[PDB]
Amino acid sequence: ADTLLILGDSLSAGYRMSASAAWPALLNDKWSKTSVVNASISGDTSQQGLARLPALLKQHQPRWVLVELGGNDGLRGFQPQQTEQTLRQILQDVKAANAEPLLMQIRLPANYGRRYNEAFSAIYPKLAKEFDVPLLPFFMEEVYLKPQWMQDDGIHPNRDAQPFIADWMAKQLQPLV
Repeated sequence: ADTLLILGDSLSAGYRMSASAAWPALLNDKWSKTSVVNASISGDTSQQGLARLPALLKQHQPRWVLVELGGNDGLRGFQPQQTEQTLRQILQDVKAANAEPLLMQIRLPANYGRRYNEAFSAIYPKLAKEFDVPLLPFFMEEVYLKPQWMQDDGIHPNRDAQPFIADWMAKQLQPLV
């Protein structure tokens, strides 16, 4: 069975819930076929993800790698420039491992910076075009439209939202896998 590696942060690992309750675990159940490995850690910056990548690649030898990182950057100490570079290497390492990189668009809260958001957001379309890889939409956009699927912090999706996200991701990944 082929393997889809998910390299992400709390949006994929789940925030304040077990990984078994997070959408990647639900997606794996929907798929006695494609194997989904959730290598996501709440709080991980794009750099912390890149540091774990080497071992993950040579350990799971995945055909596809879903990169969902960057959202934490801007809280720890990096700029769009650094974030862009970090993600750039991740894509390179994935390609070098004969795996297909799948980049997910990330967006920050309206209250994070006037033009800072535009600079951060632009990073994804640029890299996607630079490496010519699929650029998935930010799944949280649909979740924000449903308050009942959001946690008190208005940032992370709750338990009730995971099934919807798993189905949404299945639909987006279907053509890619």
